[PDB]
Amino acid sequence: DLKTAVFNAARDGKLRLLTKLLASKEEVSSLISEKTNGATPLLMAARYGHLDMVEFLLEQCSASIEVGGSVNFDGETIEGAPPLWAASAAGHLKVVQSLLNHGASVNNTTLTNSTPLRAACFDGHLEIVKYLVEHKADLEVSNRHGHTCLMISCYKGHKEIAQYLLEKGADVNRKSVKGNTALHDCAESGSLDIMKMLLMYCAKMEKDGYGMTPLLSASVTGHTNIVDFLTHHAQTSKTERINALELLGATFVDKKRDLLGALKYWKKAMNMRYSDRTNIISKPVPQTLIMAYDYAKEVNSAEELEGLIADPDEMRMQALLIRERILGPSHPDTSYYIRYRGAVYADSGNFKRCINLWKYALDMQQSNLDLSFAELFLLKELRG
Repeated sequence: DLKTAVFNAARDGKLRLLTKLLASKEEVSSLISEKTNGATPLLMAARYGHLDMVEFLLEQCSASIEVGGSVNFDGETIEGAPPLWAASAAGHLKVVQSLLNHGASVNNTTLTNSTPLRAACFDGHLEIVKYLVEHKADLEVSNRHGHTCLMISCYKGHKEIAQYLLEKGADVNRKSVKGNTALHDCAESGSLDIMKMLLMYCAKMEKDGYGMTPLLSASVTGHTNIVDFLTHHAQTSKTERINALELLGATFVDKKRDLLGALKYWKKAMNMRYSDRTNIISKPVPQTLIMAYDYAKEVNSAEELEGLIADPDEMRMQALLIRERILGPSHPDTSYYIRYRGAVYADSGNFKRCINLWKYALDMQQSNLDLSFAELFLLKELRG
């Protein structure tokens, strides 16, 4: 437990202890290189910003500047992390500066292929982002999901960081492995200002792997500011606008529990559907009536909408019908909200209606293969 001694001295930065322990014992290289619970001494010194510990660990020994291990941020541990990455994630500009000035490689990644740049973008360390970019950081190295620095900056709502990255030449139209673009990240976080900034670079609106445009992503997540903006943008068609407002209404029923707000967006959508008398956009008709939906059908006229507010259970079946039509059975929100609706009926004593909804959610997710009950009793939020 000599290795464990010098390790806690570095981790905690109490330097005078380490200096005395080392100078008594060539072999010191073997000591500081001791990997204690994932972390090297260099890794813990940088992670907790002990500049002079880092400054001396490097200048005294052949201390390995690249050897990554485990580190911890807000409970979520990450692996393979070089010291430059840990300092970047934690925001220790001075540690970041001397690490680089001592020859650390600016683009060496964690296990999940996260760069120092991505880590500083995640936590909003603008000064660190500028220093990394001005010291040759590669803007386009994405993590293992293909999520870029720009995308996480947008997802986190870091406007000045996203702005700087676009000034530096970040590709605004990258897609992740799942088809996510930075426009989707703005939509999901409600970042209207950052979305407008991406449109200054002609960011293209695209469907992701789920078939979601950024307009639909804002509807799924309930960000009405994005939906209002994009339903008045020439790059969205009349039919996309109608479906986006109908889906947003469904989100208002199930996520916001706001039946009045839902009715407002459904009336807008019904108005658009009937605006041109020579080209009515009427509702698609599903193959069958569904028992779990109480055999309901979507309203197909403004007159069918005027009653609805007095009929909360009808509005709730409309919401399920809308989501299955627009999102489809392989989008995770569909079975999720079927199960949530079944749970609310269970809580009020209607177990038959609950069981039918749960059976149908289970049959749906078993029919579409290539948030469980136990689990309950998103992946962008990973610095890695």
